[PDB]
Amino acid sequence: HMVKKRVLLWDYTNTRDVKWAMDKINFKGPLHSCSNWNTWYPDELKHRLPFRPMIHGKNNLTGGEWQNILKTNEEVIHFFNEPERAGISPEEAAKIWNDQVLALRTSHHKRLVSPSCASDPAGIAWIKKWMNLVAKNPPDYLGLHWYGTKGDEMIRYLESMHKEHPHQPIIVSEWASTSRSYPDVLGLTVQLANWMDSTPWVAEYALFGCMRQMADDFVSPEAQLMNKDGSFTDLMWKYMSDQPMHI
Ligand SMILES: OC[C@H]1O[C@@H](O[C@@H]2[C@@H](O)[C@H](O)O[C@H](CO)[C@H]2O)[C@H](O)[C@@H](O)[C@@H]1O
Repeated sequence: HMVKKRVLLWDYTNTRDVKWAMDKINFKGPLHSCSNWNTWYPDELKHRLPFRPMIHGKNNLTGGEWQNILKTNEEVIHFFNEPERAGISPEEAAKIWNDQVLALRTSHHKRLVSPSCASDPAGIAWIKKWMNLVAKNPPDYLGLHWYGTKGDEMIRYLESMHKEHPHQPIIVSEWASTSRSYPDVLGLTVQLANWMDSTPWVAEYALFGCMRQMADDFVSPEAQLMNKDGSFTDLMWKYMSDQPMHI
């Protein structure tokens, strides 16, 4: 039986410059869903994967951005992206969650992923307090990011967050090796892909790096899933073609 819980992170820069790249995807592999950090739909997907709209920040709560969220036929919707690094307090996000985001479950019967905070103390403390404030109306999924070089350390973090918040499944909305050594990137990617596949309470995980330009200095050139011409790397090929993954 083919395990399929691998999210295709499709950065909006792909939609802008290299639409045609989406047709070079392998859809007969472990690829399961798609997301693009936005409310709007990447048309080049042509509904070949379930799409998860995201309410990225306070700028996607009004106008056309909110209409995109209200009118979607897609089943699962993400809340804020790393709100702790954008001046959104747990008090704030909780009061938005109750007043407008809740309606998407109670009325439109959508499943809601929590805000995906970073795996640093500030992020862990932010989700801890938010989940507590909205405990009477909890999210359907716990959203996590993880970045580092030690695969054994990502596992303990997921095991640690599953222990702290045991009442729903986990989605890893972003993750990658930050290692500048490719064998250590390939090594980590392959380890956790195979590990998360056979962990029942991990619903889906989303490998970062599918975009032409480097997102920032923090992430690794060796962990890129798309070359500068829009073609796919070997890491991307294996990510979307191989289950189990292999080095
Ligand atoms: O096996 C999982 C771990 O893989 C590590 O990379 C390996 C290198 O340390 C080793 O020297 O070479 C092999 C390939 O021959 C690599 O797979 C990662 O550094 C770890 O993050 C990971 O847990």
